[PDB]
Formats: sequence, structure tokens, C-alpha cells
Amino acid sequence: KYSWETLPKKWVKKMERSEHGNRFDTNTDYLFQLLCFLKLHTYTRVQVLIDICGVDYPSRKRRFEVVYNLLSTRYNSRIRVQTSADEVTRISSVVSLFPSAGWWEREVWDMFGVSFINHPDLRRILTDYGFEGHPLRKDFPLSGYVQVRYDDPEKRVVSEPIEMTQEFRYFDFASPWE
Amino acid sequence: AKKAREGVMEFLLMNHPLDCPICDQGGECDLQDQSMAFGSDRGRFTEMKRSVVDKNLGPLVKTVMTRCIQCTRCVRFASEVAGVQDLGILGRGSGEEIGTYVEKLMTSELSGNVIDICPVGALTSKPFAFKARNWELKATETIDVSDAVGSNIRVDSRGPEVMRIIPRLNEDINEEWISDKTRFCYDGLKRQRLSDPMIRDSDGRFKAVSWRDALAVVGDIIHQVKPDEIVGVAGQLSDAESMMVLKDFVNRMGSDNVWCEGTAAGVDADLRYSYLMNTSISGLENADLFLLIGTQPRV
Amino acid sequence: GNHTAKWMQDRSKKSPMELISEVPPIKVDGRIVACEGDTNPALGHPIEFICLDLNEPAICKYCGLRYVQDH
Amino acid sequence: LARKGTGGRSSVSGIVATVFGATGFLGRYLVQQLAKMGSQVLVPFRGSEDSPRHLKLMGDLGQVVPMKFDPRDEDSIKAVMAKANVVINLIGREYETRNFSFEDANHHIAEKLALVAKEHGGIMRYIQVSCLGASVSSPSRMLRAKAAAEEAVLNALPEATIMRPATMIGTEDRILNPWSMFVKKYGFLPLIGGGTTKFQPVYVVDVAAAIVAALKDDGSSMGKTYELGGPDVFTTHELAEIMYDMIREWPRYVKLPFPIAKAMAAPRDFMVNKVPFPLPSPQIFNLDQINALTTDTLVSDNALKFQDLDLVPHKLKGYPVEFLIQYR
Amino acid sequence: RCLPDGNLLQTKIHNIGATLVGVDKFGNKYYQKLGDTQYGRHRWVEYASKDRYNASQVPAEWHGWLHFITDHTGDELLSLKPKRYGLEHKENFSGEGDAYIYHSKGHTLNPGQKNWTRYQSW
Amino acid sequence: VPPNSANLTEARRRVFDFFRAACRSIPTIMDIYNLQDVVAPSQLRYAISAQIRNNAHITDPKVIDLLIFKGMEELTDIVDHAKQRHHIIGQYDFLKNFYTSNY
Amino acid sequence: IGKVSGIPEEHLSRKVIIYSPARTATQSGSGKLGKWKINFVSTLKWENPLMGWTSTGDPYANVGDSALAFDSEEAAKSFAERHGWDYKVKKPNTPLLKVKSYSDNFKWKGN
Amino acid sequence: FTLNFGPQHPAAHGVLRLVLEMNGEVVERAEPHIGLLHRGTEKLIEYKTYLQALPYFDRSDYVSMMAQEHAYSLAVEKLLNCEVPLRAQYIRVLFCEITRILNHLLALTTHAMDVGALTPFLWAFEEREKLLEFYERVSGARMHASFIRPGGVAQDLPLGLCRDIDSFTQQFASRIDELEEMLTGNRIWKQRLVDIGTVTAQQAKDWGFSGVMLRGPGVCWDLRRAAPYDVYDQLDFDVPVGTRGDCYDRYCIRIEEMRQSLRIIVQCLNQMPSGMIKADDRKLCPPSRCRMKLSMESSIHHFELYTEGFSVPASSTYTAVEAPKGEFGVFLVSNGSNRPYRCKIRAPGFAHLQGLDFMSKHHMLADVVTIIGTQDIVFGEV
Ligand SMILES: NC(=O)C1=CN([C@@H]2O[C@H](COP(=O)(O)OP(=O)(O)OC[C@H]3O[C@@H](n4cnc5c(N)ncnc54)[C@H](OP(=O)(O)O)[C@@H]3O)[C@@H](O)[C@H]2O)C=CC1
Ligand code: SF4
Ligand code: SF4
Ligand SMILES: [Zn+2]
Repeated sequence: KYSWETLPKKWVKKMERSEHGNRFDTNTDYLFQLLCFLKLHTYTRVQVLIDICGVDYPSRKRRFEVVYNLLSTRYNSRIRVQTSADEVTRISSVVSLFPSAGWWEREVWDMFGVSFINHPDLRRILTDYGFEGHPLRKDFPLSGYVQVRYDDPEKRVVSEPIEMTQEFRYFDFASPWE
Repeated sequence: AKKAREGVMEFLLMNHPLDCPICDQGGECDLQDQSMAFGSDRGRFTEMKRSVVDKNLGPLVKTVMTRCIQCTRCVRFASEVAGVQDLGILGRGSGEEIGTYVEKLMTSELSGNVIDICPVGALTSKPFAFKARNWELKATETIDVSDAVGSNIRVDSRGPEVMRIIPRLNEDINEEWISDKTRFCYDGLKRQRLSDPMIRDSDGRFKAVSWRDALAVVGDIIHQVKPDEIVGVAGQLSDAESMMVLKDFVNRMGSDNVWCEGTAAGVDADLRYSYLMNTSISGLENADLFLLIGTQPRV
Repeated sequence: GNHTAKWMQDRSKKSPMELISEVPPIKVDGRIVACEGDTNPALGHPIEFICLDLNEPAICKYCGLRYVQDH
Repeated sequence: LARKGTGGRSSVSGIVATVFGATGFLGRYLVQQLAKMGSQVLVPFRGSEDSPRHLKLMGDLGQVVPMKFDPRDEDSIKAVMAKANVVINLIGREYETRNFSFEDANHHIAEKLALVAKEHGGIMRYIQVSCLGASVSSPSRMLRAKAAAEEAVLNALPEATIMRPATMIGTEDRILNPWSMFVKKYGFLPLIGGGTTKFQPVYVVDVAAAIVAALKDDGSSMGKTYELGGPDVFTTHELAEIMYDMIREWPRYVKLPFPIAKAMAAPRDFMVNKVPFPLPSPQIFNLDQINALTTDTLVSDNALKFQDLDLVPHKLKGYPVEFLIQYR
Repeated sequence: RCLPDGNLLQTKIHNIGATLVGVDKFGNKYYQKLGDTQYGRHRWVEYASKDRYNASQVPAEWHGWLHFITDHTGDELLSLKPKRYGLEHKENFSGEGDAYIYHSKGHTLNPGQKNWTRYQSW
Repeated sequence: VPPNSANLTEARRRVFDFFRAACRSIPTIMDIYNLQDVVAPSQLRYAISAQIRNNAHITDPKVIDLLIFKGMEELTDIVDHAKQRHHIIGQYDFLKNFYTSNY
Repeated sequence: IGKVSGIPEEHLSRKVIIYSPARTATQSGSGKLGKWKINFVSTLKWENPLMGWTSTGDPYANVGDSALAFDSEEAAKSFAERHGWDYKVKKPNTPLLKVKSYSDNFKWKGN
Repeated sequence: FTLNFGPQHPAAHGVLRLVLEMNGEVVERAEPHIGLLHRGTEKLIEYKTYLQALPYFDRSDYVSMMAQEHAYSLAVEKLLNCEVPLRAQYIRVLFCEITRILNHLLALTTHAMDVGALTPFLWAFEEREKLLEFYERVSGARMHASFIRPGGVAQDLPLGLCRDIDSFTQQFASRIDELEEMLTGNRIWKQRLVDIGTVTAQQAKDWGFSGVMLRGPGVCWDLRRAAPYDVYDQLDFDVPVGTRGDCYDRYCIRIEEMRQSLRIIVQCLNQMPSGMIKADDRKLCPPSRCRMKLSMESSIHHFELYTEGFSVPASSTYTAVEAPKGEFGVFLVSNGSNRPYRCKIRAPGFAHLQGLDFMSKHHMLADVVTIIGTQDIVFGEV
């Protein structure tokens, strides 16, 4: 792939794949710098941040994995630059390069908790207003912690008490022999 | 190798009945999970499968020998580990039928583990007749308290009740086998349970008072009794903690009359070899000669 | 019955257990039967081959129908 | 009771209550307490099925089962109290209606529910709710009836708690919401008797919290007539002073001598006469509420207060009166 | 007729050329006006309860023919309804008083409210 | 905001910055949600300080950065009418447990 | 990282058990071993009295088993110690592959 | 000056909760508020098998249902390497394209009802109630037809569905013409749409529009011509691409894309090979009812595919199709297990509704509903 020859070797730091869509699992420090490359470059012109997929691996040490997808409307190719930032590592924000990253990074911080550096208006986009907790993590239970909301003598108001529901039935379908 | 595996998993699923929906071990099945992983996706056998009557093997092992693949695992388990030698591979050919030739309930304990031994639904727990499925059951790696061997266990519970008690590997106490006292004691935990603190009224029948009232009446009656008259008989199922709390309670009450239910008068609990199995339960594998002094260890 | 007294509180329509215990056992020829279901092998249960070596009728587990050897 | 849960809204509390007055201002807080601590409530309603609709919520899928019943017809009260172990009674009126008279709505019902609960052996706790100072020889026929109700619910059914809530304040109440919407007569508040009345209001949430607290209590609070007074013994004028703090209005009271009021409330007291037309529920000027307003006996004596329920009432300033903001 | 107070008048403005294909047990007259025009409006039902009618009064024998799922009039599927377990329709009595409405087995309105406690108390 | 917290010193500096921000914003808090009568400024300062002190034993700088960010989020959603007010008024031994449950 | 994680206070004093789920004794296949799971005990499950189904109150009812499975005791312990849970790791009991052969079935009992 | 511009007409744009910072009538910034429709879809899918995961996709975009099941299926075949037949591909496109028509028929005339034209809404919704006679006939549910399964497609067309889709396609050029004669020529339409929400191509690229809002600006970019993901490389159709970018170009495209979709429907009808409906790999496709009942090895797979699942191998792919809203892509990380692992759903309307901030700057407050119109903002995907 042409993109790996020109790219500074240090920027594609950790990993690199070659199927199911190619990816440059880079380091969080060289990320927005790597996103600056592949865009505003004559032979690699992405210009289009398709998606920013937070992925949570609890068993890693760098829990999350902020998977930046990238389409190249010019050369008709799609590259998936990734990162790895745990719960308390502010990662560089690429809203300055692709302004679509604004809401995607708001969602990545909301769902997961990967705060974004110098991202203007980094505010919970999806979850409730007084939401405490980050849903799309793994350790966040499906039904939520305190997320039932019912009406009450505090009229015109829906409270936010601790939650109780028919227990979500987790089925252990997974079979041995893989 | 893969073609050999697919070949054999076609033969096994050839005369095998389509009992997977009505099979008790439908989810937890070696045959289903080997067919869905190593066996072929399709079966060419379109003829009359062989079928086998269901042998009566007692009030524990529900038997559907049509599902059974005649791998002989149980007829080996009953001959070797269980050591009772009742099961047999009667007949030859496809007509092979596993079970006692004469109607003979598996009088041996330790013969409920044949269901975990069985790689197929055929031999299944009749108490756990159909009550649950391999996926509903939330499993806890609990232990057992019926007998003092302290065998390891998986209390497969669905919600608030214990559906099935299944063993789990612990090579140092019970390899993969648990006594029929432990497999099928789960039914106890839901019958005749005491659920409310009942004190005795002025008549003779109980009254399900709350906890404050029952604890108050018990406390008053210990305050108005001579100390050396308090005794603290502790149950055979009581854990270490509650026995420690019972000791520390009936002690500071001015008594020393706490004791477990089974230990008779004047036990020598000073040196710990005097009430232990010093040789590990695994250590008995290296023993040359045993002298079971009474002890009836089968029971 | 008692099992059927857990889900059915009507107790006026005959309990399915009785509706199947009152249908006569079906005579057959060989030692193995099909009981593919009602009639249409695609609208019945997976075909369950039953053994008729015993003298008493051997029920089909899925449908409750009963088959006897009819020698 | 046979409680199997953690908090409420899906827990169980072994309290399958039948709050007879649930479709009412006190009822919506009591039902919410009983069905937010996780217990069934068999809310019986009298007429329009829209009455207990605001109670199908605040209870999780059958924790609140609104039922239909006729007040004068038994064999229906027995059907509402078929599957029940707690029976609270909030059925009361402050105004005589052409069909149900003061006794037939305050006393001859509470006695009837008492008897038909006695017969239905199994009602562990039967709470009886009547106004504070409802003792015989009280001027207001509502309080004499509510006193006879206490005397007949204790006689016909001993160990039956009797709350004595004083005028209860809160949203959709009958004490503050009539004064506002009469301040909408250009700040003109007609405090009757000159505000010399001394009555102890109480946040309705705390009256409910007491009615449930006598259920969760032990064998005590049985046959013991509490007096759910509240804090800050007020006077009608002083209580009105707090309304004008919430609703932005300038205090423009007037004094009304009791003869002037009883003459102004002389109409709407022909209820039994004007048969072909029901009168529009006298809100502020009620000859019987005025007879009660005369003597300031609405003060908690040495009888059991909230303190005997491990409970302390909220104040009447701030949130427990913030339902008035909707009038600004 | 005599109902100028309903859309039943729209149905009775139909039937002018329509043919009557069968009538079920409840009295619902099932009509068909094909050929003329307006596909989707060539099969209907006149509920024989000109007031207090509602949907779901159409039995299962006809609820196929009337939604155009099949082409078998209820007079043809009545030879296929199972005799042993066959049950008449119930009009969906939703709200029309208890003991007509349906109830779960713990609703406290259902006669015989079952207790779910899996443990059998002592 | 970049995590200049390469040390506990910068993190503590911006903790004091956020504390000054919340304190100097308490006026609008009391105004928009009407607590100037139920709660005193001393009490709201007390609560903010008890928050910042309840989580004072954080030897990790980035965790303090994230805590200050959650606090700024809470404040900014309290300043504006994003969250309601009935929680702001709320935001401001063994035997007695045994008698209630088994846990 | 317990306080920043938004988890309520009452669920960070929880006592967990970091086990490795033993092999399902019924099926002799090791394809589900070596996946260490935190076990929030989460025992409190009553029966919602309207219908026959159960009804938990603990938020951590299922996530202990479902979707939260690490790959090593070190990662699972690091997880349960970041969030401030009181983890008691229960080691997995592994099997001895004792030497065994076919020709031992046909052993000769001398005489 | 802040204005809480909410859902003008509910039931059309459901939870639209913009917070417009205006300047008289000129809007200075539009701040959309998301989450009012944020169901836990990107979390709930981590908890269910790859089969149970599919019904969420028809519920992701509620006006173009099967396009998202087709984007998910192509993300659990990208991993599974599950080659589907030719008939499955042709049906899958004949319904992805019927869905493009079902969406443009809504997203044009719901937009045209927000602008004010009341009748195109009801004509297009009679057309949509004709196409739901195909959805409801081929799968069962008129809207959420959980029909495009991972391997192939759920079950074959009924024996009279291509004849009816033909009898519909013959009469559908006229319906598009009416929707066009009623709106395209109008001076009250052009005036309401020309030079409204103009997006220079650099902006449509920057903000990741990638839809009918990336072909307004003139960027010739259709992921059916760029990344042909079915018979699309065989089917002939021209992607209409705008020249100005204003909301009148995006309308003209959506009204031509509704004709090229008619071409694709007519082709898929005229060339639909009589082949198997699902992939022959019976460990990814549950066997038919007839086979699983008669064959023991099929019954085992029907049991381990409707309880266990596929267990698609460990990988992570971003499969993006051209859904009607835009490039709907589902980034599907897959742990080896039978349940997905962070099935992230890139949904246009999350990138488009970002564009509302700069699209509707200096446009009058009454234009802020036209912008929301031409973005085809469906909040299920946001
Ligand atoms: N409101 C106050 O300020 C004070 C009230 N109390 C007492 O508290 C209790 C409840 O108060 P609140 O809810 O405000 O009272 P309401 O006058 O609003 O009535 C409450 C309930 O009583 C029912 N009810 C009243 N009369 C009859 C009747 N004749 N037949 C059937 N049902 C009847 C009502 O049914 P429906 O809604 O259908 O009419 C409603 O369910 C009463 O005993 C009341 O006297 C105590 C202190 C003062
Ligand atoms: S053992 Fe039972 S579940 Fe397994 S393949 Fe045989 S019939 Fe099916
Ligand atoms: S263990 Fe089960 S499958 Fe194997 S021979 Fe015995 S009965 Fe048959
Ligand atoms: Zn059968």
C-alpha cells in the first residue's frame, strides 16, 4: 500500500492490518498528526471522516480503542486509523481537520469516556442530561444503574430512582469447541 | 482428519433421532456442539433410523436410549468409577442397547454423574426432568455441604431457585463426580423452608412474628436463665463463620456448651490430625493398603 | 391433572393431557414408526422414530400419540 | 409483611391495600407511597373510570388495580376487599352533596367499611382517616360525623389505627388552591373570622408518610388515634401570608365576621332541597368548614404526633408549598 | 339502514353491486364487489351489529378471506377448523368489565390469583 | 482542554480554578433554580468544598483532570436550564440493618 | 478510576469474586475456559408478583456474566481494583493430564 | 436570542429538538439536541446473537427499513465469507431499491409537507402503502421486515410478488411525475428551496455527508458505483448528481434517484435467477422447516443457529452500503463469540444533522425546517 511507504514510520506505531479494511493502529499522540496526513496530501486524500467508533476491550490495559474510519472520495479507498486510550487519557481531537468529528467525539466521550483534547463543546450528546456513567463500556450494565424514570407527587417531574425491572435474562449460548 | 471427523459425525447423526428440541441436554450437548463445529452441515441419510425403547434406570437417570450413540462411556463409568457393574452394552450392531438387561434401578450412589459422563441427552437427570435449559441456568461455583467430603459443585440456578446442581472439576476433592446426595438435594432448598421467625403463642402453634420480636423474646429468655444451662448445638450444615459467632456468643454468655451436631461427648479436637483426612483425598491414590475402620465410606 | 393446573385455570375445556390420553394408540406393521406430525411432514414435529418392542404403547414424546406393534 | 424485594416499584411488601379514598388529593400521595415501597393497591373508584387513571402509573403492572364499587352497596365493598390485608379509609367530604349526606359520606361509610372488613377476617391493619379536632360537639357537622366515624370504626373493629390529619396542604388541595383562584379576584382574600383560627396544616406527603408508617410499624399503632398535626402552628391569616410569598401578589386581605360568612354560605346549604340540580361544590365559603373555622381546636394536644412514628413533618415554606408557583 | 350517524353508510353505499359471499355464525355478512374497480375495496364485512360493532368480530374462518390473505371464503375453511380443540371467537372484550377482559394469574382480579414464590413455605 | 497535568501541581491549580468558577457562579445557580431562600451561600460553598475534598485523595493527575471535567459538565448543565431544580436542592448499627434485609 | 466512571457510590463498595468459570461438566469440551469473569454476587432476585417471571434490583445482575469477560486474572484484578471493588480471586481448578494408555485395560492379573 | 425550535409537525420529525440562536428572523446558529431517540442500540446489540441483532437495523432508520438490514448482512458476510446466491443478491437489491423508493417517497413529501404542500404527502403515502404490500407480503411486517438475514435472505418471494412489483413499476413513473409536476415547477417551491442549505462540496466532504447531500454538491460519489456490493455492478443505473447543492438540487436528485431506483427494480425483476434463497452453508443459514424436521444434521444446525448463532470469526470490518439517507455503515468488531462486539452503526443523519449548524446559518427561521427536510433526518439513526 502506498500510504504506508510515505507515512512516517513512527506515526503508524503499534499495528497495521491488510484486509477487512486496512487500519493503522497508531498512538494517541501521533493521531491527529496522522489524521493531518492522509488528508491534505495529494496521493492520499481522505477528506471524509466517516465514523469514530469507540471500542472497549476491558481485558486490555488501554481499555478503549477509538477507531477513526476514513473514506477517500478521491482515490475511492477507506482507511481505519485507530488509537488506544484508557478511561483517563485525553486523546487528540480531529474536529479541526474533519469538522464532522465534533458529534462523533461527543458520542465517543458520552458512551465511553475518552475525553478529546481541544475539542470545542465536548458535552454528552446521546445519554440523558443528568446521566452519570458511560453506557457503551463493558462494565456498564445493560439496564443502567439509576435509569428508571416514573411520575410521582413531585408533579410534572419524572424522578430518576434506582432501577428495578424484569431481570435481563442472559443466555449462555456459547458452546465449547468454539 | 477433517473428512474423517465429518464422516463419523454423519454416522452418529444417522441413526440418531431428531430429539434435540425435546432432549433435556439440548444446549449442553457434545453431539450438537461437535456437529455444529466439526461435523458436516448436511445429512444424506434419508431412511428409517433405528429406535430403542427407554430403559427404567431409576428415579434419577431419565433414559432415552434412542438418542444414545452407544459410545460406551456410561457402561465403563458404572463398571469402573461407580464400581457397581449394572449397565451393559447388550446386543451387537446397530441393535446395541445400553442399560441393565433386567429392570434394575441403578442402586449405586455416585451413579447420577453418568449424566455428566454421557456426551448425549439419552442419560439425563430425571429430577431435572425438563425444568430448564443449558442457557437459562446462571452458574455459581459453590461447594457442597451434604457430606463432609466437601465436593465442588455448580449450583445452576434460574432466577431465585436452584434448578440443577452439577459438579465441576476439582481434582483434589472430587475429580468430576458428585454423590447422588448432592446432585439431587437441590429440591430440598425449595421445600419446607423456614421463611418467617415464628415464636410460640399461649396455645402451642407458631406465630410468624417479625425479627425484632423473636430476637427480643430469645434475648430475654437467655437473660433469665443460669449461664451454665445455655447450650449451643450447631447444625451439621453450619459454616465456619456462624459456628464462630455461635461460639463467641454462648461463650460471652457465660457458657462453654457449644458443639457441632455430630461430635459426641469428649472429642479430642486439640491436634488437627485427630479429625482430618491427613492424606489428601487425592493422596489416597498413592496408598497401597487401606484399613477402613468402620467408616462405611461408600455411604 | 396437576401440572396442567398450573397454566390452565379454565378447568372446563378438557386438559390437553386428557385430549391426548383419550386418542387410541395407532396400530402399525414394523418395529419402528414415523409420527412425522399431523399428516404433512412439514407441518408436524421433527420425525421421531419410536420403538415398539415393548408390549405397552410407546408414546411419541413430541405429539403424545401412541403406537403399538400390531403383530 | 411478607416482603421480598429491595426498594419498591418492583418489590413486594405483603400490603395488598384498598385505599378507599385513593381517587382524591390525600389518596394520590398515599397510593404513591404504598406502591413505590412496592405493595399492591386496590384503589376503588366511585364513578368515572378517569378518576383513578392518575394511579395506574406509580405502581408496577398490577401493583395498583383500580376497581369499581358503589359506596352504599355492599357485596361490592366485600369484592374490593376480597384479596386484601390493609384497608385504609380516605372516603370523606367537606360539603354535603344532594345524594350523599354528611353522615352517609363520613360516618355511615367508615362504619360500613369497618364492619365489612371485620367480616372479611384477614384485614391486619385498618387505618381510618378523619380530620384533626374531629371530636363530638364540634360545630362543623363534617367533624361530628368524622368523630362518630372514629368511634364506630374502633368499636366495630378494634386495633384499627386512626390518623387525625389537620387541614392538609399540597398540590390540588382544598385549603390553598381555593384561596388562590380567589386571589384571582384581584388579590382579594376573604380570611374568615379575622384569622384568629389556630390550625396546624401539614404537607400531604407527610400525612401519607405517616399513614404508611403505621403500616410498616409493628403491632403498635393499632387502635391508637394519632394526630398528624405538623409543624409551625399557624393562623389562617399567617398561612395566607406564605401563599403571597409563592404566588407573586400583594397581600390585600379583608376580615369577615362569622355572621357575614355564614350568610354568604347560606346558599349552597339547600343541597337536599334543589333536587333537579347539583350545586358546584362550595370551595372557599362552606358553612360547615366555617363552623370548624370558628373554634381553633385544630391544634395537636398531648395525643400521639408524628414523633410517635419516627417521623418529622416537612415545613410549609419552600417545596411543600411550591405548588403555588403555577399561579404566578 | 336508518344509520345516518355512522360510516356504516359507506358500507351500505357499497353492496349496491356487490355479491354476498357467505355469512358467518355471528351474522356478519361478507360481501364481494370485484370487477368494477378500486382493488382493496372489493371485500368487506357488514357486522350485523349496526351499533357496538368493532373489528376482531370477524371470526378466523373469514379473517383470512377478508384481509385478502387467502381466497377461501369462511364457508370453505369451516371444513378445516379443528373439531377437537376448535373454539368460538370472543370479540376482544378489552375493557368491557372484569371477567370479560383477560387477566394474568396474579392480577388480584383473576379468580385464583396464583402465588409465584418458588419456595414452599413451612 | 489539554491535560497539562504532567504533575499534581498543575492539576491542583486547575482544581482551584474550577472551585473559583463554581463559587463565583453560585449566584446564577441560586437565581435560575431558586435556592436563595432554602440554601445559604455558605451551605452551597460548603457542599462544593465537600465535593472537591471528598475526592481529594487522588494521587493520579489525569483522574483529577477527569473529575474536574465531570464537575464542569455538572455545573454547565446546572447553570443553564438543562437539568431541573428538585435535585439541586437535594444535591445541596448492624442490627438496624439486619432487621430490614439479608444484605 | 472508580469515581470518574460514573458508577454510583453504593455499587463501588460491592464485593466481587474474580473466578474463571469451570468447564460445564455435562459437555467434555474446553472452548469456554480461560475467560476470567468478575462475579458481582448479585443474589437478590425476587418474583414480580403479577406474572411468574423474576425481577432483579441490582444493576450488576447480568453484566458479571454477560459481556464483561477478561482474558487473564491480572487484567480482571486490575479492572476490579481500578473501580474499587473488593475482589476475592477464586483460582480455577485445572485437571491433571495423568498419563494413560489403551494397553492398561488389558492388564494381566497374575497367577 | 435563543429559541427552542422543537418538532413543528410531530409524527413527521419526531424528536427534533433544535435550540436555535437566532438574530431576528435570520438564524445565527442551530444547535441540534440528540438523545431524545437514543435507544441503547449500540449497547443492546453487544448482548444478543448476530441473528437477534438484525431486527434493530430495520428499527435504526424507520423510513428506509431493509437498507440497514442489508448493510448489517453485508457486515456479517464480510466476516463470515458467506457467499450468498444470485437470487439472494437480486432480491436483496430489489428490496434495498424498493426501500430507496419507500424512503424518497417519504423524505420528499414529508419534506414537502413541512414546506407546506399537503397533497404530495398523501399521494406518496398511497405509493408507500403499495410498497408495504410488498414488504408485508415477502416477510410479514409492513415496516420492520427482518428479512435480509446474514446469509442470503430470510425466505423466498411468494409466487406472485414479481408480477405485482411489475404491475407497480409500470404505474410508478406516473406517480413520480405527479410528485414532480406538483413540486418541481412551482415558483412557491423553487423559492422555498433554491439556494437553501447550499453545501459546497468541500463542506459536504468535511462533514461526512456521503449521501444525497454529497451528490447535491456535485461530488459524484455513490457507493453503488464506488463499492458495488451486489448485482449493482451488473445493474445499469445513472446516479443523479447535483450542480448547485441547494435544497432544490437535493430534491431533484431524490426525485431522479426515485426513477433510477425504478430502473433497478425493473432490472432486478427482469433478471432474477431461479436459484437458492440462502447460502448453502447451513452453519450460517438455518435450514428450511422441511429439511430440519426430516434431517437430523439440519435439525442440529437449526438448533445451534436459532440459539447459539454463527460465531463469526474474530475480525473488525466497516461495511457501508448506500442507504437512502446516505452512506449507512455498520462498523462491526467481532469477538470470536456468537454475539457481536461493539456493533457501531455509522448512520447518516448523525453526520447530516451536524450539517444543520452550517447549512442553516443566515437562513430564515422558516428555512430551518426545509434544511431538516432535505437532510432526511430520521432520529432513529441519531
Ligand atoms: N382535604 C383536607 O384538607 C382535609 C381532608 N382530610 C380527610 O382526608 C381524607 C381524604 O382527603 P381528600 O382526598 O382531600 O378528600 P376528597 O374530598 O378529595 O375525597 C377523597 C376521596 O373520598 C372519596 N369520597 C368522598 N365522599 C365519598 C362518598 N360519599 N362516596 C364515595 N367516595 C367518596 C372520593 O371519591 P370521588 O373522588 O369519586 O368523589 C375520593 O376518592 C378525607 O377523610 C378528608 O376529610 C383531613 C384533613 C383535612
Ligand atoms: S444428544 Fe439430544 S440435543 Fe444432542 S444431538 Fe442428540 S438429540 Fe440433539
Ligand atoms: S454414555 Fe450416554 S451416549 Fe454414551 S453409551 Fe452411555 S447412554 Fe449411550
Ligand atoms: Zn409425534
